[PDB]
Amino acid sequence: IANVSAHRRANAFAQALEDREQGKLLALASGLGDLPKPQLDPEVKVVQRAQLVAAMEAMLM
Amino acid sequence: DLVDRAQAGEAEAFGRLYDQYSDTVYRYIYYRVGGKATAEDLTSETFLRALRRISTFTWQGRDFGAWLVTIARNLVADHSNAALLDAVRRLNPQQQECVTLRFLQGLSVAETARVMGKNEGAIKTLQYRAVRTLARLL
Repeated sequence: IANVSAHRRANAFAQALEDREQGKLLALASGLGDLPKPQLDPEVKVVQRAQLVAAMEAMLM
Repeated sequence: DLVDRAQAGEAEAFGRLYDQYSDTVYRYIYYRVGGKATAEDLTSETFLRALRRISTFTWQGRDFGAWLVTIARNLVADHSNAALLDAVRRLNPQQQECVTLRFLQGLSVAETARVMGKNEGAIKTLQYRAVRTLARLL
Protein backbone atom coordinates (compact mmCIF):
# COMPACT_ATOMS: atom_id res chain seq x y z
CA ILE A 1 0.00 0.00 0.00
CA ALA A 2 2.64 2.51 1.10
CA ASN A 3 4.56 1.60 -2.06
CA VAL A 4 2.30 3.50 -4.46
CA SER A 5 2.44 6.63 -2.29
CA ALA A 6 6.23 6.80 -2.54
CA HIS A 7 5.67 6.66 -6.31
CA ARG A 8 3.16 9.51 -6.19
CA ARG A 9 5.32 11.93 -4.18
CA ALA A 10 8.19 11.25 -6.56
CA ASN A 11 5.98 12.15 -9.53
CA ALA A 12 4.75 15.30 -7.78
CA PHE A 13 8.32 16.40 -7.12
CA ALA A 14 9.25 15.73 -10.75
CA GLN A 15 6.33 17.88 -11.91
CA ALA A 16 7.24 20.60 -9.42
CA LEU A 17 10.86 20.72 -10.62
CA GLU A 18 9.73 21.31 -14.19
CA ASP A 19 7.62 24.19 -12.89
CA ARG A 20 10.56 25.51 -10.90
CA GLU A 21 7.89 18.15 2.94
CA GLN A 22 8.10 19.05 -0.76
CA GLY A 23 8.87 22.76 -0.45
CA LYS A 24 12.13 21.92 1.29
CA LEU A 25 13.06 19.47 -1.47
CA LEU A 26 12.44 22.09 -4.15
CA ALA A 27 14.51 24.62 -2.21
CA LEU A 28 17.44 22.21 -2.12
CA ALA A 29 17.19 21.50 -5.85
CA SER A 30 17.04 25.24 -6.53
CA GLY A 31 20.04 25.77 -4.28
CA LEU A 32 22.06 23.29 -6.31
CA GLY A 33 20.75 24.68 -9.61
CA ASP A 34 21.60 28.26 -8.66
CA LEU A 35 25.33 27.63 -8.40
CA PRO A 36 27.39 29.03 -11.33
CA LYS A 37 28.02 26.56 -14.17
CA PRO A 38 30.72 26.62 -16.82
CA GLN A 39 29.61 28.61 -19.84
CA LEU A 40 30.43 28.42 -23.54
CA ASP A 41 32.39 31.52 -24.54
CA PRO A 42 29.98 34.08 -26.04
CA GLU A 43 32.20 34.72 -29.06
CA VAL A 44 32.50 30.98 -29.68
CA LYS A 45 28.68 30.72 -29.63
CA VAL A 46 28.49 33.36 -32.35
CA VAL A 47 30.69 31.38 -34.71
CA GLN A 48 29.22 27.96 -33.95
CA ARG A 49 25.65 29.20 -34.37
CA ALA A 50 26.54 30.81 -37.70
CA GLN A 51 28.27 27.60 -38.82
CA LEU A 52 25.12 25.61 -38.02
CA VAL A 53 22.68 28.00 -39.69
CA ALA A 54 24.92 28.03 -42.78
CA ALA A 55 25.20 24.22 -42.83
CA MET A 56 21.39 24.10 -42.77
CA GLU A 57 21.04 26.64 -45.57
CA ALA A 58 23.61 24.59 -47.51
CA MET A 59 21.48 21.48 -46.93
CA LEU A 60 18.37 23.26 -48.20
CA MET A 61 19.83 25.46 -50.95
CA ASP B 1 8.30 21.57 -32.33
CA LEU B 2 11.33 23.75 -32.96
CA VAL B 3 12.74 20.40 -34.05
CA ASP B 4 9.80 19.83 -36.39
CA ARG B 5 10.39 23.34 -37.76
CA ALA B 6 14.08 22.64 -38.47
CA GLN B 7 13.08 19.41 -40.18
CA ALA B 8 11.37 21.89 -42.55
CA GLY B 9 14.74 23.43 -43.35
CA GLU B 10 13.97 26.67 -41.53
CA ALA B 11 17.63 27.25 -40.78
CA GLU B 12 16.95 29.72 -37.96
CA ALA B 13 14.91 27.10 -36.10
CA PHE B 14 18.07 24.99 -35.90
CA GLY B 15 19.90 28.08 -34.68
CA ARG B 16 17.32 28.30 -31.91
CA LEU B 17 17.91 24.63 -31.04
CA TYR B 18 21.59 25.55 -30.61
CA ASP B 19 20.58 28.45 -28.36
CA GLN B 20 18.44 26.16 -26.20
CA TYR B 21 20.78 23.17 -25.87
CA SER B 22 24.37 24.29 -26.48
CA ASP B 23 25.32 25.01 -22.86
CA THR B 24 24.00 21.65 -21.67
CA VAL B 25 25.94 19.76 -24.37
CA TYR B 26 29.04 21.80 -23.56
CA ARG B 27 28.74 21.07 -19.84
CA TYR B 28 28.33 17.35 -20.43
CA ILE B 29 31.47 17.35 -22.60
CA TYR B 30 33.50 19.84 -20.50
CA TYR B 31 34.29 17.49 -17.65
CA ARG B 32 35.13 14.58 -19.98
CA VAL B 33 37.90 16.06 -22.10
CA GLY B 34 41.22 17.80 -21.69
CA GLY B 35 40.74 21.46 -22.47
CA LYS B 36 38.09 24.07 -23.22
CA ALA B 37 39.00 24.15 -26.92
CA THR B 38 38.34 20.42 -27.28
CA ALA B 39 35.05 20.80 -25.40
CA GLU B 40 34.04 23.67 -27.71
CA ASP B 41 35.01 21.71 -30.83
CA LEU B 42 33.10 18.58 -29.82
CA THR B 43 30.08 20.74 -28.95
CA SER B 44 30.11 22.07 -32.50
CA GLU B 45 30.59 18.56 -33.89
CA THR B 46 27.67 17.23 -31.79
CA PHE B 47 25.26 19.72 -33.30
CA LEU B 48 26.66 19.25 -36.81
CA ARG B 49 26.04 15.51 -36.58
CA ALA B 50 22.47 15.99 -35.34
CA LEU B 51 21.86 18.38 -38.21
CA ARG B 52 23.25 16.04 -40.84
CA ARG B 53 21.02 13.21 -39.54
CA ILE B 54 17.99 15.31 -38.70
CA SER B 55 15.96 13.66 -41.52
CA THR B 56 16.23 10.33 -39.68
CA PHE B 57 15.14 11.76 -36.33
CA THR B 58 11.68 10.24 -36.61
CA TRP B 59 11.59 7.20 -34.30
CA GLN B 60 8.77 6.75 -31.79
CA GLY B 61 10.14 7.81 -28.39
CA ARG B 62 12.81 10.29 -29.53
CA ASP B 63 13.99 13.19 -27.36
CA PHE B 64 16.18 15.87 -28.92
CA GLY B 65 18.21 16.83 -25.84
CA ALA B 66 18.78 13.17 -25.01
CA TRP B 67 19.85 12.55 -28.61
CA LEU B 68 22.37 15.37 -28.46
CA VAL B 69 23.79 13.92 -25.24
CA THR B 70 24.10 10.46 -26.74
CA ILE B 71 25.83 11.90 -29.82
CA ALA B 72 28.32 13.83 -27.68
CA ARG B 73 28.92 10.66 -25.68
CA ASN B 74 29.76 8.86 -28.96
CA LEU B 75 32.13 11.70 -30.00
CA VAL B 76 33.99 11.79 -26.70
CA ALA B 77 34.37 7.99 -26.87
CA ASP B 78 35.56 8.08 -30.47
CA HIS B 79 37.65 11.19 -29.76
CA SER B 80 32.17 27.41 -48.89
CA ASN B 81 30.64 29.20 -45.91
CA ALA B 82 31.58 26.06 -44.02
CA ALA B 83 35.16 26.55 -45.23
CA LEU B 84 35.03 30.27 -44.55
CA LEU B 85 33.73 29.63 -41.04
CA ASP B 86 36.04 26.75 -40.13
CA ALA B 87 38.86 29.00 -41.30
CA VAL B 88 37.66 31.50 -38.66
CA ARG B 89 37.78 28.82 -35.96
CA ARG B 90 41.49 28.34 -36.76
CA LEU B 91 42.55 31.93 -36.00
CA ASN B 92 44.27 32.61 -32.69
CA PRO B 93 42.10 33.91 -29.80
CA GLN B 94 42.65 37.64 -30.48
CA GLN B 95 42.13 37.46 -34.26
CA GLN B 96 39.16 35.12 -33.93
CA GLU B 97 37.36 37.37 -31.45
CA CYS B 98 38.13 40.45 -33.57
CA VAL B 99 36.60 39.03 -36.77
CA THR B 100 33.62 37.61 -34.84
CA LEU B 101 32.77 40.90 -33.13
CA ARG B 102 33.43 43.07 -36.22
CA PHE B 103 31.91 41.00 -38.98
CA LEU B 104 29.71 38.31 -37.44
CA GLN B 105 28.20 40.64 -34.82
CA GLY B 106 28.55 43.83 -36.83
CA LEU B 107 30.27 45.84 -34.08
CA SER B 108 32.15 48.98 -35.15
CA VAL B 109 35.90 49.37 -34.63
CA ALA B 110 35.10 51.54 -31.59
CA GLU B 111 32.58 49.08 -30.12
CA THR B 112 35.03 46.20 -30.75
CA ALA B 113 37.81 48.16 -29.06
CA ARG B 114 35.65 48.64 -25.95
CA VAL B 115 34.76 44.94 -25.75
CA MET B 116 38.32 43.70 -26.30
CA GLY B 117 39.96 46.27 -24.03
CA LYS B 118 42.13 47.60 -26.84
CA ASN B 119 42.51 50.95 -28.59
CA GLU B 120 40.96 51.50 -32.01
CA GLY B 121 44.45 51.60 -33.53
CA ALA B 122 45.15 48.13 -32.16
CA ILE B 123 41.77 46.99 -33.54
CA LYS B 124 42.53 48.31 -37.03
CA THR B 125 45.84 46.44 -36.96
CA LEU B 126 44.20 43.32 -35.53
CA GLN B 127 41.37 43.11 -38.04
CA TYR B 128 43.90 43.51 -40.83
CA ARG B 129 46.12 40.70 -39.55
CA ALA B 130 43.06 38.52 -38.95
CA VAL B 131 41.60 38.80 -42.45
CA ARG B 132 45.07 38.38 -43.98
CA THR B 133 45.42 35.09 -42.09
CA LEU B 134 42.05 33.89 -43.40
CA ALA B 135 43.37 34.76 -46.84
CA ARG B 136 46.37 32.44 -46.48
CA LEU B 137 44.91 29.31 -44.85
CA LEU B 138 42.00 29.69 -47.26
